[PDB]
Amino acid sequence: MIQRTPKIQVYSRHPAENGKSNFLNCYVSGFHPSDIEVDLLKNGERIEKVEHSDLSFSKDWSFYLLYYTEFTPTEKDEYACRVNHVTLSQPKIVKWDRDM
Amino acid sequence: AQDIYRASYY
Amino acid sequence: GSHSMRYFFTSVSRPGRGEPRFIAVGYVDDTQFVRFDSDAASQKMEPRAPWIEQEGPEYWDQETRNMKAHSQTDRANLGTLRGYYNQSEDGSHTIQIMYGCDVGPDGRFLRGYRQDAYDGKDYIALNEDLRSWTAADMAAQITKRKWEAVHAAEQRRVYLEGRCVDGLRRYLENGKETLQRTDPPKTHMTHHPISDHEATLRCWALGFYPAEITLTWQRDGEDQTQDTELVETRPAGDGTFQKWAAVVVPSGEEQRYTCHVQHEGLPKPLTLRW
Repeated sequence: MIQRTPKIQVYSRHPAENGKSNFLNCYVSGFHPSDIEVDLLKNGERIEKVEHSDLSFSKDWSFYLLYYTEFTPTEKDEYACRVNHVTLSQPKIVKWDRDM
Repeated sequence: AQDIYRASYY
Repeated sequence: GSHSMRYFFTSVSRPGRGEPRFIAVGYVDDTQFVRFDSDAASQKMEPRAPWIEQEGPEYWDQETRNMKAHSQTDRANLGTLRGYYNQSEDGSHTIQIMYGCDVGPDGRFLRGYRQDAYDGKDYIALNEDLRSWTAADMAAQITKRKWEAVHAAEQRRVYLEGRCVDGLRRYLENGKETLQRTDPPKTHMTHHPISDHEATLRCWALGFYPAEITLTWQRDGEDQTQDTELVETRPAGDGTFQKWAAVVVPSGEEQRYTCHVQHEGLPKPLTLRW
């Protein structure tokens, strides 16, 4: 059995603007197997009302999933995405950038 | 529409 | 132009925690439309598109059958493969099935697919001719020869040429406002200095469908493979997708690089500059 570590992208659904509703996205992909834990963060604290997409995979049989949350971007609050997976000894933290 | 999965045991 | 329908099935065995859990998903082109979760409460195939629920009760209790049967078949297959390589009942293993079909602009038939995988690695697949199969390992050879005995490729063929093209036709014309849509990528550039001598230009293409895309940075119109960075196309969380491409420019030379976006829901390929 071989295992693949997940790709991660942390991004807003629409171009950010302070005081305007956006939605925070963490996109993990290219991972195997499918058991993965994703939390999204406003200043280090776990956000609860985060849904996710339905489990699918690509041609190389590696899975992908998107987790999103309601959020209004400020300029003091900057959000993050934490992920744990069997390939990771420590959970990865990928903070959100306005322009990535 | 999906398949009438029937001849598909390993 | 052409269109697709794909069904992705993943069933992973939960040893100790009762029965295997089993997920399945349906896509038309890059647009999901149905869902089923073994851990779900409804225990019934649910809709995720707006056009698929105009199908009456003829259909939901139909596919729910077609796919609980597939679920138990995947369970027994998990056991069979557990025995096939002398593997231990303690481990958690996965089985995944992709199958579907393609149509042309006229709704013709060009291709059908069915591929199986055991723990991320390919197991058995049915070739483009819908006649023979390929076996990756030597256990997929026993599954293969057994399937040649009962002529399973002919049943996968009667499906792939039959109701897959019928369903794909019907869904293409039923979600006509939603499935033949596009979105000309809304593009915009970005400039971020790092040194007093270099900056980064990020060519942005947002809100586009289908996922197919091509971003290319050029210098004096010479294609640039050198100091670039290219994301994988990301779902924007609303049926449309995002992508960007960055390059590192010597300051004062920003206007020598050009981004070129090649989307097909778009008549002429773009060219952007600072």
